[PDB]
Amino acid sequence: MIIPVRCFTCGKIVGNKWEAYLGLLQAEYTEGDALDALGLKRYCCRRMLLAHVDLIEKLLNYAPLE
Amino acid sequence: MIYICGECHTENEIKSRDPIRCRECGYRIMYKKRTKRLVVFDAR
Amino acid sequence: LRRNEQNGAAAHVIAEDVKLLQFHVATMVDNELPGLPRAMQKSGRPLK
Amino acid sequence: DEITPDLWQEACWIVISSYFDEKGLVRQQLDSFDEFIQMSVQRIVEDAPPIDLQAPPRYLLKFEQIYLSKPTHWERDGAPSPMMPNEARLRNLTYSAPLYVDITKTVIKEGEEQLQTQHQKTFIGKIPIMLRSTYCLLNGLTDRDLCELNECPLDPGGYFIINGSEKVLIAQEKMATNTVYVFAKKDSKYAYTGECRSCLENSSRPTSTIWVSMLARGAIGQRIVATLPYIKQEVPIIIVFRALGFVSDRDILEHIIYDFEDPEMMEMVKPSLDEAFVIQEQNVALNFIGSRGAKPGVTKEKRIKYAKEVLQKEMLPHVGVSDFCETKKAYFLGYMVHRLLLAALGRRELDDRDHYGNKRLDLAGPLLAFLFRGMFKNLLKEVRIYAQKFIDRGKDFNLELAIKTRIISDGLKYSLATGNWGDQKKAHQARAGVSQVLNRLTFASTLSHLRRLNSPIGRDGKLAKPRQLHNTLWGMVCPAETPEGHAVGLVKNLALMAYISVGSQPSPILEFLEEWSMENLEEISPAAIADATKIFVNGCWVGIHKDPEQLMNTLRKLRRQMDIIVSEVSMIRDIREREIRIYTDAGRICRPLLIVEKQKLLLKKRHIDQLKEREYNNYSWQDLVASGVVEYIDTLEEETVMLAMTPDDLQEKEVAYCSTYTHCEIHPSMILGVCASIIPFPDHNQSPRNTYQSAMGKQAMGVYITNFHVRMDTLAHVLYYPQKPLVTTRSMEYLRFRELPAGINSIVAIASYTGYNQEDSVIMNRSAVDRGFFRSVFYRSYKEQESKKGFDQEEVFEKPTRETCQGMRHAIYDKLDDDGLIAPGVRVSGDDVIIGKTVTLPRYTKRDCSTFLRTSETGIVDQVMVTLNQEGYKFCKIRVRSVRIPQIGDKFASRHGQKGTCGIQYRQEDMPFTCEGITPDIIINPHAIPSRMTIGHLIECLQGKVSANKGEIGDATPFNDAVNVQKISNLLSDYGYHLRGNEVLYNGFTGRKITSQIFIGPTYYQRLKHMVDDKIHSRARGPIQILNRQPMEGRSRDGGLRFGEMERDCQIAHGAAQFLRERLFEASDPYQVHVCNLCGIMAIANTRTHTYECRGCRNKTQISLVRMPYACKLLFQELMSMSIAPRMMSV
RNA sequence: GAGGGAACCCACU
Ligand SMILES: [Zn+2]
Ligand SMILES: [Zn+2]
Ligand SMILES: [Zn+2]
Repeated sequence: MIIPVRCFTCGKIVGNKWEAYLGLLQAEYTEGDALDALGLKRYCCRRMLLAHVDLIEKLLNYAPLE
Repeated sequence: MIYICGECHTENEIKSRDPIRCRECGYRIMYKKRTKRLVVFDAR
Repeated sequence: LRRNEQNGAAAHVIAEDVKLLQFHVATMVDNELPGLPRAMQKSGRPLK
Repeated sequence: DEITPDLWQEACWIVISSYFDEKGLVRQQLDSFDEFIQMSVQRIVEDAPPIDLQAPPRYLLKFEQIYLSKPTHWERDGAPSPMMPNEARLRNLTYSAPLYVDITKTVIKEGEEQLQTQHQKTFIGKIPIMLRSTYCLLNGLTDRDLCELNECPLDPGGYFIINGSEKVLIAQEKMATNTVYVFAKKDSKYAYTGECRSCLENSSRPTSTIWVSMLARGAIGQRIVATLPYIKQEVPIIIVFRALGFVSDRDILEHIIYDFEDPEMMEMVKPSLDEAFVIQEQNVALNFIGSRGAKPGVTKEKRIKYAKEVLQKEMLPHVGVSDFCETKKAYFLGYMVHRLLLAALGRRELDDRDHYGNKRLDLAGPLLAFLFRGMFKNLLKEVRIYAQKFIDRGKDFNLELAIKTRIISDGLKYSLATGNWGDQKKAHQARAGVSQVLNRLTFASTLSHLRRLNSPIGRDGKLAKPRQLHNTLWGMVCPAETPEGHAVGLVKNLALMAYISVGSQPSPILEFLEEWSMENLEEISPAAIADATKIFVNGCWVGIHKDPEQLMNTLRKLRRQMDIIVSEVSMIRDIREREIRIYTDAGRICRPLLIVEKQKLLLKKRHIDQLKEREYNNYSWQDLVASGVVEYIDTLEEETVMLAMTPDDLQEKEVAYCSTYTHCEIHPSMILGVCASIIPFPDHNQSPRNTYQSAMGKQAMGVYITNFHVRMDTLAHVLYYPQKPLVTTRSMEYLRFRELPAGINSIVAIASYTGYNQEDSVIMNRSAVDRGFFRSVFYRSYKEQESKKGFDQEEVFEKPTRETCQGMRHAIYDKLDDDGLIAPGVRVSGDDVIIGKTVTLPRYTKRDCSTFLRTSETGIVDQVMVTLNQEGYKFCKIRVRSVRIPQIGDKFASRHGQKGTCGIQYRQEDMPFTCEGITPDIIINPHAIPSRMTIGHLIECLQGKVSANKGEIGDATPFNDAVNVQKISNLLSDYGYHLRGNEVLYNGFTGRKITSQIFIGPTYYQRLKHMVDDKIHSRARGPIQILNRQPMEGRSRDGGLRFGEMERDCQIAHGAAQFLRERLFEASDPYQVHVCNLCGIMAIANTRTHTYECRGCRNKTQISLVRMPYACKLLFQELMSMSIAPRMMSV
């Protein structure tokens, strides 16, 4: 829904990388090159950003009750 | 007490046996306030 | 049927009351017997 | 230019993307409901006869034109409002639209002209509206408008809101109407039987079934008889032909046998002619028919009228019901007898019940039309009674007071709410489960439930044939998605590109056939039938054609360019049997196929290029249908087509195995349904494992819908961090699994580690779980309302007081606010009050009827909503949120049928690790693989390792030669890993290398709904049932477990008699009775005064105390109620 | 320190 703070397997910080990863993908990087530029070497950290579904953006399209 | 209207986002005072209607927009679905009691979450 | 035999009544109405009493007693004992309508609650469900 | 094989995969998924951009996935529900609303309601109102009423004054009531509004709500004030679907869900309203009608009342007096009253737009009830249909308020809205209305744009619609509950109409299979099916009844008096469930088209009426059967050999010869509707006995077929108006044997045999040079048909029709020789006139045959009717009239002319009514109105309504349409009926009955003789000769194969072109699918349209037909008949009946009453004693009646709108409104509401498809007073004799509560645990479960088919054959049936996966289910029904248990094979699911036909009028096709050289049946001699082709339109034999090949070419050309024949019309040429059958009716399941002409696709690169810019060119799937490139083929037509599996079957050399391909599959992986399309590499798995994954993908927790914060569902499940799979299928791009995923890509090592993953168990990483791996939220909603059940009784939401309320449950009430409702954000436990409701007792003026939280379900109040119900009382709904951290005993499944509970959780320092420090998130046992042969699990793990290293989403479309295990192995070896996915793992406890090398990599896992905390249950002592005084049912009522009969047998075989007595007597229901020592009947015992008296014996001293189960006392008293004397003798 | 039954549907082993 939102990017996890830690990689589930190892605990590397990936919560500060989702917007940087989206900006790299917008800058015509491939997904592998964007993951390599962010220092995600292990494939456990790469599945964090590769397989993330950012559902919070679509949740923010609803008017808040509070 | 204070209920938020579902549509118009405004807070309204409702007494007991008063029909639940928003005095601004007449919307019948209203929600309670978040409590003021002190709730502790472990960050786990 | 106590009323219909304590005062005078016809033979056919007495026989019909006997038939209804027999049906009610039988459906008290057995409500799944074939050949007769099932005793049903007013909601439409049959009785147990 | 032709599409090259290197571009073919991209082109075919382009055209599939175009199909799912136009149609979507719930098109069959929406199309059937739109046809029902636009066409079927008005047709039902028309076909209802006008009401003629005489005492005298004559009143003619005629219902003319319906009007349907948009779904509006009327509160107790009475001001209409546009009622939104979330308002209907939250306030427990029925999302229904008012249905008005135009009525004309004409008055016919004696010595007076006709008087017209135009009651325009008369309200006659409320039609429940399918969501996102034409008459829904969400129709035509953009995604931004849906989000502003707190609706999910990914929500498909296709369901109703009845009392706030989402109800889906499961499609119902039935035998096809108006078609002759010849079977061989086994162990019966009939050798063969022809059957035609005849139903008149363009109308909603019950189907009349006629059985043209032949008697068995075991009888001088075997004879043909006819079982007619509303006729008690079987009638010989020659008598039926004579009563139709053909007395000579020559005319009857001309109607039956089309080639008189065929002697064996003559030999088999000889016994029927010999049997029915004694009747030689039409009136004598009608007398013979009427002698065997439902009630045989004493007057012969009454029997003639009854027989004529049966033969015209009730015998084969589809070929003709009007007067003087008996020659078409005679030709059709002769065709039935001819088909029976063909089956008898072995010259034609027997029909197959399980053949799925002989089946139709009643969707929401036909089912709601059947309901509305019955209820409009009921409404006209009640209007007739009311107006009859006020013309009998009175003179005039008000029409607005005559109509009871409760009939239509509450009948539709009841049948959609309960699923019992019929009337409220006849629920036992009506089909149940037609309407079901829509599954909202996953988006995949919602889609699967919205595309669900049902065979209405009883699940207690132990015959295998309806449950078998028939050959004719290819591309129509998913071969993997079926339930397990009693409903296997009977409950089916749609394939992704399967579309159920909605129905069309036969009139354009009939007119075109009339002036395209087809000669009618009325204008031909029978001698022309032998060499010509019979033409059936919706099962009605309408004529014959002399040149059937150019006729079928012309008809296909018309359908391919979307001329006179519409796309969903099925046209079948039985070439060997010389028949052309045209079907326009609803319920035919079809699928689009690419058209092949002379071993070449009609789909060229220009179509693919136009479809690449779908939102620029305005080129769509419908333009591709209109181009004559694709066409919809149903199951009956598919039995005459020649399918190329791929275009590689077309571009084949000297022996192509076929040079006459007529169609090509768009993609074979489209034979799967919604739930089977998320399986990666399904053709590398055993088929029962694909079935098990199709079952468990509906139990997987993800994000079931986007607007889940607005909704208060009774059960809701939201994963924290759902991930799209690293290894996907292309069919998953249209199930919206990329936008609402259910699961997490997990580093899975398949290894035996500490023995805690044995027998379908997994070891989870506790450190991963601490970081949010598979953490979920459980939402539970509690509804309560004040209700005025009588003038004195008044339930009210109040904060109760101990010295004022009667019979509290000894709980705390301080967490309630002074409105009687708990506040959001407050922690709650199993013994806590969340809604404080008191009911006035007619010093304790009121007693406690507060709503309690379900036991052991600790959590936090997420939301509290207060509103008004339909009848204007205060209505509260409280959503309580509880965070479910993964636990030992929680169920987890991969996408390959590899279910299993968590056996243990190890921390990161205890789990085995690779040389890079990667520990598995989940360890599964190797022994889960070999007997299962879920090789697609291993290939998904390998492909996911490649995908996570490469930075791409792996493609696991089933039938794909571009993806191979060797290619994935070489790609993995290109990234510094062993090519087979093995890694050198080190023991977490000791640091030593594991001697074997462990298969490890990313695999998509799903957290299933079955947590252990929703299942753990213990009882020491507690609530008992009122009647038998035994413990209750289920953990929700603090009930006991059943020590059943099989357990009793096991403890008999153990020899443990005292344990058997403990379980079956004094851990369930101890009881003490007092019985007479003389008669054995239960005595009357006053234990306080020590008065042990037995009536019926005058016995006050020979009484004994007997310890028995309370159920045995209840049994003995029930037997005494049945005038049986169970006498317990202590000697 | 514990006040409904029934029917149907889904699911689990
Ligand atoms: Zn990592
Ligand atoms: Zn408001
Ligand atoms: Zn006695």
